[PDB]
Amino acid sequence: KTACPSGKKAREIDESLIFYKKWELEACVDAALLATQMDRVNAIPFTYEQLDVLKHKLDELYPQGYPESVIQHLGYLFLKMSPEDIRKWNVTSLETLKALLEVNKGHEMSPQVATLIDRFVKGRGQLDKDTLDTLTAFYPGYLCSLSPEELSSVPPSSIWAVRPQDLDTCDPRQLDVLYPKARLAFQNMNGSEYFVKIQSFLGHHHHHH
Repeated sequence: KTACPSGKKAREIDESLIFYKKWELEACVDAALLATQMDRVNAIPFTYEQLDVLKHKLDELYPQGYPESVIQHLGYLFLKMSPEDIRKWNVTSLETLKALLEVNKGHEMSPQVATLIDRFVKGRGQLDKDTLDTLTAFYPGYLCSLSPEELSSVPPSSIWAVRPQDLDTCDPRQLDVLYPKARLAFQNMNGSEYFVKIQSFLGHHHHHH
């Protein structure tokens, strides 16, 4: 079937659409309307197949990848994305990253979230302070999951996002990379605070009994 029943053409994304059959959603809901009103989808308890119809509509409308104007409102529909879907995204806002990471809370990192994080950080050109705040907030061992080579390109400003417990899983090679960056970043600290906060970057426990 390829024709919307009379009077069923959707002019809004609203609760009435939950009663539509799958083919009715396909024939009656325009993809541009859906994309424009993604901020209303997650409050509407569509079934899995209904949401699959909507996701396919977005895929059809955006073969080159959803725009961030839609991504920022995907919500739990993020869990229906494939890694390939996410590789096309250009995500620049940290509010979008926080919104997407919130719906994955309580679970291990999936390939989808890994792709999302990797593409976001590469798009910013570096791991900046606020991004590291967010990533650590959702994944405490993110910083020390990076190799020394990866850590070497982290700007010292981002050290201000590094909390002492974040360094527990780091080894002396990673800490050899991070400690000089921390020396530079804490230039403007008061002496007492500097002495306290610098210690975790030395990882003394790795070197004595």
